[PDB]
Amino acid sequence: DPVQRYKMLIPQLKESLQTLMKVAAQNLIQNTNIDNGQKSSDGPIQRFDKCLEEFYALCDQLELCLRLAHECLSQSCDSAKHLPYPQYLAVIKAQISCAKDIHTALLDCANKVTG
Amino acid sequence: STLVDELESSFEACFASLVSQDQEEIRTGVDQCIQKFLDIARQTECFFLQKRLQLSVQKPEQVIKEDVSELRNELQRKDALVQKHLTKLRHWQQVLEDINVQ
Amino acid sequence: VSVNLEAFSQAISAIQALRSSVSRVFDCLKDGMRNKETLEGREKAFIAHFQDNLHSVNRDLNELERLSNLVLYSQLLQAYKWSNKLQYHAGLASGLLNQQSLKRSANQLVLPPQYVDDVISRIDRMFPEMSIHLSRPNGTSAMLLVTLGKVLKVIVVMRSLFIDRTIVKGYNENVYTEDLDIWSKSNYQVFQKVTDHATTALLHYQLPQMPDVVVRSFMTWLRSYIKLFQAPCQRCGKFLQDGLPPTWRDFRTLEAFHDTCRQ
Amino acid sequence: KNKLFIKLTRLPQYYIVVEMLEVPNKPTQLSYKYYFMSVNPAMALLLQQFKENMCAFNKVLAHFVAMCDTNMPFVGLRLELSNLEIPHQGVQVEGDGFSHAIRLLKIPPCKGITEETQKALDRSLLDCTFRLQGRNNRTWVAELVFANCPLNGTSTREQGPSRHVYLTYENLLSEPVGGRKVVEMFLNDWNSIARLYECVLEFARSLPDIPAHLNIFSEVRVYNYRKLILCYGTTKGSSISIQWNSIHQKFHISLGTVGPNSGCSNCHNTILHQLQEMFNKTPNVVQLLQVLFDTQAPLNAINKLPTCFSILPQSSTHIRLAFRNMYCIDIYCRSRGVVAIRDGAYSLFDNSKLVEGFYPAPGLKTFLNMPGLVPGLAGSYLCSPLERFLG
Amino acid sequence: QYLCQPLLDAVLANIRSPVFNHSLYRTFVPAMTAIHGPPITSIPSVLQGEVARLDPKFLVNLDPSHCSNNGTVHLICKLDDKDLPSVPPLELSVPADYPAQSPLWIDRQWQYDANPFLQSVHRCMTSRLLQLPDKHSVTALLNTWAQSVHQACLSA
Amino acid sequence: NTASLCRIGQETVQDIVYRTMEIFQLLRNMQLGTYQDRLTKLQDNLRQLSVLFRKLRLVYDKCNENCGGMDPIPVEQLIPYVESEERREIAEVNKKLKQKNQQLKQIMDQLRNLIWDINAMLAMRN
Amino acid sequence: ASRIEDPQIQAHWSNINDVYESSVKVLITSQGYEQICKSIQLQLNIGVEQIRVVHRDGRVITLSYQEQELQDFLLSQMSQHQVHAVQQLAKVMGWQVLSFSNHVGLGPIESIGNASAITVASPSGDYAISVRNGPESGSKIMVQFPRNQCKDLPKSDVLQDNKWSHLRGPFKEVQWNKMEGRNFVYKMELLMSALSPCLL
Repeated sequence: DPVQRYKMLIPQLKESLQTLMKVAAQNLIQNTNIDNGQKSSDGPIQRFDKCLEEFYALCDQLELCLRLAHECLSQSCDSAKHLPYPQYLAVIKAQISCAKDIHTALLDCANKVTG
Repeated sequence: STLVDELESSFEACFASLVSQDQEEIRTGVDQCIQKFLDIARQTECFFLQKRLQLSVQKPEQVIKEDVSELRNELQRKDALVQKHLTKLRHWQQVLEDINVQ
Repeated sequence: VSVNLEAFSQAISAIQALRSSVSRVFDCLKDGMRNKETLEGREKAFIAHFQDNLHSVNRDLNELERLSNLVLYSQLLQAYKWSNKLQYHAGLASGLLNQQSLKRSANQLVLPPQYVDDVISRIDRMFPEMSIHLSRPNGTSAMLLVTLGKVLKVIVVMRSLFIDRTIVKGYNENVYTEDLDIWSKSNYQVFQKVTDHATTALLHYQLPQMPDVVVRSFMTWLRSYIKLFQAPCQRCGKFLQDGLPPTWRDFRTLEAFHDTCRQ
Repeated sequence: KNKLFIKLTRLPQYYIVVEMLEVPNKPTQLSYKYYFMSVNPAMALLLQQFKENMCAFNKVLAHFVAMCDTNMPFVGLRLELSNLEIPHQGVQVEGDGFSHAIRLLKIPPCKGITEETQKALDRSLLDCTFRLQGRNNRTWVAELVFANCPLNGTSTREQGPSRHVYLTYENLLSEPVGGRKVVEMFLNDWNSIARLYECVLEFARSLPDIPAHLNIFSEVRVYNYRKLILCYGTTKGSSISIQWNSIHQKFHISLGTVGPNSGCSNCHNTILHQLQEMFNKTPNVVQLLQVLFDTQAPLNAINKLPTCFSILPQSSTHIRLAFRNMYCIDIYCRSRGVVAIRDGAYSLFDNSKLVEGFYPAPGLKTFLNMPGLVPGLAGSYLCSPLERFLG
Repeated sequence: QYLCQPLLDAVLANIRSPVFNHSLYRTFVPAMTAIHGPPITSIPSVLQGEVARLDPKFLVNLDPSHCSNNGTVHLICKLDDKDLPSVPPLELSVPADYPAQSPLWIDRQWQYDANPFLQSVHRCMTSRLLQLPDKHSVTALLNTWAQSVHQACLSA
Repeated sequence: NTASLCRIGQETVQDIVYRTMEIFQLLRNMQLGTYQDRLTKLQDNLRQLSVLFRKLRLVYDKCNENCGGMDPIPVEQLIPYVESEERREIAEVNKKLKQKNQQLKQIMDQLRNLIWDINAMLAMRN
Repeated sequence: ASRIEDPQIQAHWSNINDVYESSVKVLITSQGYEQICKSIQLQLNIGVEQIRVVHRDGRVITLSYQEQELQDFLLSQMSQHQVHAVQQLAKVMGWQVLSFSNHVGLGPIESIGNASAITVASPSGDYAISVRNGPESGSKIMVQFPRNQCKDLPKSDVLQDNKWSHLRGPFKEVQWNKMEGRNFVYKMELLMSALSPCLL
């Protein structure tokens, strides 16, 4: 699904870049033709601004999908790294809490000795 | 001002990252704090060496007392070592005298 | 898997690069040409910068397409993150601080044989290619016969949990297998040079207090002599004189080297 | 026919030839003649003879061998310096008797650096002494000594106007000691030093006129001529580092936390890429201090959110916060301590929903904490802290 | 090339238009500033260095005696060493643009004559200048002068 | 007296960095009985480290407050360039240690000869 | 060991020997700095007719039954350990090592061993030290004082600026005799502290 979505958006991102480049070229040519002496049709034109925001929207959607997948994969690998299941989670949380107590003790002592 | 205070603050700062309520950040942080701690430690060592040089060049008698104490300690250590060696030698002499028999 | 994690992290940067590169093309165009002191220079500078910006957008888009192919409860995750952070931080700190030690002096053996046996067994557990045979023909001083493939037969002479003498021999050669041939030569010049380099490594790997990492590093450096007769001089060709590839493997860098070339 | 060929293993292709001749008057003595041979089926190139200056050591032989092994590596470096049009003095005996050194006079000025900065650099480079050291005699060190340092640091670097920087180069095992890569890397480091001297000169010129908040907010800490470590924060905890990477030809900033009061990070690691690009487009450090001072307070609040909430880093001062999969909000930081929040998924143009969609049901909560999606603003950095948990 | 080309074509059309920037400016100002937001928040030095980095044996100084300050820089330095010295002035004319046109020593044979040692030092130092490589420096001339004097000492 | 207090201050500042290094190594080896031992070791290290701070501080105060009459000469004016009963006690101790070292050298020579003889015999017996 | 006492000497004979072989472990440390001064160590192999030396730097030398050869070799090794001591001290102190040559060829033609060479700079710029020890002529140390500090160097009119008055200049020599400490490393450390910041 996260890999699948990344595949789905990539053709769209290429399409959005193509339109944004083409629309920019049409707008610049019309503006140069109006600024210099050169007749040009009013036409549909299509605004450059609308295309540039669309490209940014697709970029955010892709980054959000990848960031979630990376976070989910990182959490899974860490979970694997660390008889009944309730006692299992109990001893895990107990080890983590005792490590945190050691942390707090070292911190408070090293901060009370000086500074 | 009291380089002791500055070295204490650097030793606190070397712990100021973990003791609080990816890899590149901790990397550069430990680089900076460790190098600062090393520089200030080498500076305090330099100050102590300067004080030693001054006291030795202007008051060369306490160094002589230090040499006397060190030589006496060396002699005592040598005597203790030779005593232990003699004890082991006498033990092994008795052990060998026990054997060799028929 | 870890390879997937890296591909996702690389891809996240590639999306950020594509967005930044597209913004750069438009942002630079808005500023437009600069005077540049010359007509030819100004035209060239604008074209060069625009083309570099346009190419960067193409390169960044291509990477994203290629990267597609490759790929009470919160406190627990907080503890996991802090454990990883402390591990990395303390590792880096210990490395940086033991690399530069200000200790200048010490003044301000007896060892159990079973402990040495356990250490040797632990070292033999790793490095499955190497096989170490413990034996004590003369006193508590242990003598180790270390077979490395069909390549080497090293004779380490422990006096304690300490390395004193090493004489490597060939696989086809006879160590006499019995009362151990401690004093002999390999009859081949290559293995004699390897004995010299092993004594050099012994004199090099000398930790003051801990007597285990020294033997660990010695066995690891010996294991590098399994690609002997098969690896280049990284400065010379396969047979620099006629000694083989690497009589020498750099300490801290298990690379082959001829003694005549350097190192 | 009675001669010995002493090859130099460190520097190859160089062979000393020691020939022995019978002396006529004494039938129990010998004479030694030493020649300097060189090789390219071995082909000799040139031959020259040094003739001037227990009894089995032959002191002069070992002396000549050591002299050759110490001097010959400098010849290749001299040739490489001459081939790249770098004016350099010849190999000279240093004042401490035993030595060899190649003191450069002028460096090729630069590429891509303004003329006035080139002048400021060329009038501050006092010496560029190169020396050889290291086992096997293949490490080079250049000691540059600059004068009139622009700005000092908190460390003990406020001494006399003479800053000494040592640049070390160790070529690979192949590519012999005298080669092109050493001087190429040296020129690359010089170019990076110049591109950094640009920004340090700008900052030194802007130091007298400061908006008077960044002066207490930020402080310079070290200046090693290849890195800029500025430190900011209320307690001077956070630190930013400026450096020019010649490999990518772009400025590389590195952020860290050095101070006995801070969070778990520099708190600016979520805007690192946009700050990189920002400093790459316009190389000015006062703008960096200003945007950091403006964006630190909202970042300290937006970093503590539970990680549900997802932080999408958009362009600078436009950090995006999103819900599990159906809500969004835009953070627009501005000067004078104000943040403008938006509806998020809403579009700044024709009223259609984005890919995420799902228009935020409330939005008036943000109003009482500070269509109808135009602009919610005027939060004075305290709403930015409470509205987090409130929303 | 691909996917960008018309933009490229467009700007390659419209260079050397005087109104150019403005057209670009217009069509690119609002959207960007809407999306990204508001904008941003006597003696040459090489000779001086060469002098500063000499061996304390030499005591180089300027030359106000001859016609100078119009062409090259003339120097009478010294020889202050335990080994006996050749005539001290060795007037050296370092031309402008130092990293080229290697400096030339203005010969003064009359003082180096009338003495065998001075004739020998002159001969050997001249030969050593002949063997010197092209584009030599001032330090090179000073060092070869010193070593030529030393050769004359060891020969006689 | 003061010249030995300065050496004490030197050894304290040379040992504090080693103590911090040992603390770093202990925090590194602390992966997640043995936890109690690691904790008490870290606490003892911290206590001894604070004691070392106090010792170096007090010796600093001592060497700073001492400032004996014989220090008018600033540094760099002391290096020598080109251009009673204590000595008798030193000589007596030197003669004594020389005699003791000669005797110890004789003992070591005899021990080396013994070991070499035993090794040669036990090697040739095979 | 009895005659030469300045650097150090050590020997640890092996436990098991043979009828045609033996081995020792020679170490050349300093009196006070045992830790840092651990760069030169030897492992002699006393054969039936030849003594084989394996140095820590990967150098194997086959000596003879002659007594002098060994004495000259050990003297040269002590001379080299003397400069290695200064190198290792400049590492700990932070004195940037400007140059280091294990077998220098410039100077007087030396005795049995080739001379060594080192040159380090003070951490705060201006000051610098240089050391040249040899088996015959050794302990030739000279400090590099900065310009505008000796006040005895002849000035030049070509120098018209004050920026050039900061470079390390007159190269003054120091007498190693009539000094403090007891070992070469003690005197080197005292000289380094003398040329330090004097923060006091």
